[PDB]
Amino acid sequence: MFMINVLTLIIPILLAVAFLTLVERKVLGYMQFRKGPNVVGPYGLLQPIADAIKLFIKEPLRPATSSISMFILAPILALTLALTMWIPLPMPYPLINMNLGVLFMLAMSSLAVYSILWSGWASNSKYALIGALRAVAQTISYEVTLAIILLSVLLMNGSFTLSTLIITQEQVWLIFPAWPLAMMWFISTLAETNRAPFDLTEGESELVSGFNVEYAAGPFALFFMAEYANIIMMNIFTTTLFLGAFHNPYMPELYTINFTIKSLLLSITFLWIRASYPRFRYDQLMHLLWKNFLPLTLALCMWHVSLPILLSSIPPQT
Amino acid sequence: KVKQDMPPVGGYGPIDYKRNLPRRGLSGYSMFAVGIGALLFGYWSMMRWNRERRRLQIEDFEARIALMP
Ligand SMILES: CCCCCCCCCCCCCCCCCC(=O)OC[C@H](COP(=O)(O)OCCN)OC(=O)CCCCCCCCCCCCCCCCC
Repeated sequence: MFMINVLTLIIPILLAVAFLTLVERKVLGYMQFRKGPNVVGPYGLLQPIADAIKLFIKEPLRPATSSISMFILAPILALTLALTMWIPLPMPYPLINMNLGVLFMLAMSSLAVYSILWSGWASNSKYALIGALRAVAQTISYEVTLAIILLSVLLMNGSFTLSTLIITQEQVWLIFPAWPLAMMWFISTLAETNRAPFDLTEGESELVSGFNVEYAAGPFALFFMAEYANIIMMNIFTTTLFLGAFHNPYMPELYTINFTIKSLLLSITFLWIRASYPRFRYDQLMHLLWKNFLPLTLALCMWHVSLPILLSSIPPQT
Repeated sequence: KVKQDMPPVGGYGPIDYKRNLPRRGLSGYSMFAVGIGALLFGYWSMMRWNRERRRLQIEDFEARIALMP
């Protein structure tokens, strides 16, 4: 019964990754004024299976790793984190209801970078090293800021439960009480994934994803997996945190529907932002975070420490 | 015969080269006015709902404390 629950959670996020990649290719296609894949199956529904079994079957391809340990560690870690992140996300019901919750997601999201340190470490290519160190740097710098945001927007919940969030949302979406901090936290969600503008790239550039996206073949179908699945997550955790629907018990699938729709549309907006804008150069990015985001986050935060005591509504910890 | 070279009756009508990038009028500071306004709504409503939730809190603790003996 319980392993049934686990399987029903984790298999559909993988299928969700495949057909997500489909929707990505299409939305970018028409956004670019051209039809996406039609010629694999009808309408493009066989495209993932192509990508899937082929991209699995192309042979391992290079080089001496120098560490047999890490090379087969990092993918397992990246997946395992990407799969367990989905546990607390509320849904009508969490599948594990944790008192703390959201800071558990915050915590594992903080662990997610060892796959980049180790992945980029075992290349034996001294350039992919440097690239990896840098990607760790930007991911980590946006692990600073984001944490403070959750530590603010949550302060209108009154507890970490991640369930009571759906209780706060009943009257008004949390986007209204703070829009700006929600804006900064959206862009923050673009950060770690390194969607455009924040992505690094091919041609001439730091090429972190040059060997990172190149190397490890099938295990690149893994890093591929954890990256897209992690995307769908951060979209969902946005949908839960900064907005949400009314939960009518006796009919949970109603809230499940509405939740699903808004989340999917949000991810759609990721893929079309990536279409939309150019990339920042690296330093302008890092100290764009240090220049402006983090100070204004501090301001809004202290204003949310002082605010609820002003208006005399401070939230009811259960 | 006559000659089949192209040019028609003159001018092909007018053509517009010059740049055009107009029309955004919603922006004075008043954009701030509507956003900040939205905040001013959010804190109102959310204030109310947190008060209500406190009321419920006391009521629940009353359930427990009436149970205790
Ligand atoms: C060479 C490397 C070998 C290892 C490789 C490992 C790969 C995967 C690493 C990443 C995964 C880390 C997972 C950590 C899980 C932490 C769980 C946790 O903190 O849950 C919080 C929850 C709090 O419960 P609460 O809501 O307060 O109460 C319930 C109602 N009273 O708590 C509970 O409900 C209680 C749960 C207790 C269960 C025991 C937890 C044991 C954790 C062992 C971790 C081992 C791996 C360490 C990480 C390695 C990282 C490289």
